[PDB]
Amino acid sequence: TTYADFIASGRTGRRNAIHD
Amino acid sequence: VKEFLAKAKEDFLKKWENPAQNTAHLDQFERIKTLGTGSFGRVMLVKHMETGNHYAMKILDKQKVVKLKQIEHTLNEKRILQAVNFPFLVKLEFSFKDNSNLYMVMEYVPGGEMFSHLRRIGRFSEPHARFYAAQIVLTFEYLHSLDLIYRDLKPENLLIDQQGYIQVTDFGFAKRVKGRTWTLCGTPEYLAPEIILSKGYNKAVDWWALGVLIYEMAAGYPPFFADQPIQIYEKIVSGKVRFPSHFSSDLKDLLRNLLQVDLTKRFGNLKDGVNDIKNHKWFATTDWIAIYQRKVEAPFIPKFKGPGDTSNFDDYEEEEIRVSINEKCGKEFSEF
Ligand SMILES: Cc1n[nH]c2ccc(-c3cncc(OC[C@@H](N)Cc4ccccc4)c3)cc12
Repeated sequence: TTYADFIASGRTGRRNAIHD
Repeated sequence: VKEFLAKAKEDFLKKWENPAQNTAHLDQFERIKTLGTGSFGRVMLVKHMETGNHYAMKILDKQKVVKLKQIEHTLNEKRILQAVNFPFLVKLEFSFKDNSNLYMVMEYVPGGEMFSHLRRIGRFSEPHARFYAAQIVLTFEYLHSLDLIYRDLKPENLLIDQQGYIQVTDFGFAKRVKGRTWTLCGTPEYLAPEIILSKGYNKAVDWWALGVLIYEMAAGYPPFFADQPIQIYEKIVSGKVRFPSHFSSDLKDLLRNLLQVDLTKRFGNLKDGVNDIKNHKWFATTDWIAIYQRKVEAPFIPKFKGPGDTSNFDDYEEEEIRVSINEKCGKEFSEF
């Protein structure tokens, strides 16, 4: 499922903004 | 509404042309706890000792800001926040600087981060998502009328107040611009296609981010995700979005109009502007006036134990606030 793939990803935590 | 905006722009402009400076000091506050962190700064719960009033204080390390080349962006955040006023924007109460740091003292939002609640709950119902989305729409209507672009919309930057209403925070990437700007700004998952295509972009990127936000709130995950940024940027340009089957027809329609790569067909950026959004079917039950007036019943009320409570935030390792005997980047932040 898409949910499972998300939760298994390394991007489920607070996401840092990109500066440069 | 036009009457309101005209008045809002007058007050805004006055403050923009004549910004306030050093309206407080660090030792007048009691540092209580770190509420959150990021890039080169942290936000702590603080108590104004003489009054007992609690506030949220963002502390930036001047040298860190310079290192990350955020000098101009920081000055932008300071000048814009002291000049704006809207019920869904966090109000800058005091600001000052010392030899080492920059300080922003703002109204504390005890309810916690939207990011927290959404991850814990899984996903918000459409009516729950709609309630927050409406506050953002009105906030973007306000900000844009002032030629301001927010550029960092995401669950992480939206806090819930005591009434369960939204408080947009972190204006580190906000800028007042007429025309196009170029800074590759934001958070990967919420970047509009134009931001990665170096042709410049305008206020329309905020509307795309709204589409990402509504999507993530209603689904529990972003429309475009992958292990690393580069993977994400590619999905955003493929202009293809998959919707969960529990998404209503009106919601999928709004989203197709929001996550529109073609800037001439994206909602919020058309002839009728923000109204193409306010009048869309998905917002038929939304009483825009009532929301602005904060009289709509919030779907979630994160009650808490008296003032100063931090139960809705996580725990972070505390660190002392260092202030050298030597003034640092004095010239660089002279106008702060
Ligand atoms: C709380 C709070 N109450 N009143 C505020 C006004 C502004 C700000 C703020 C100002 N700069 C940046 C920010 O960043 C957002 C998140 N990225 C981090 C993070 C996660 C949890 C807590 C605080 C910070 C937030 C916070 C509050």
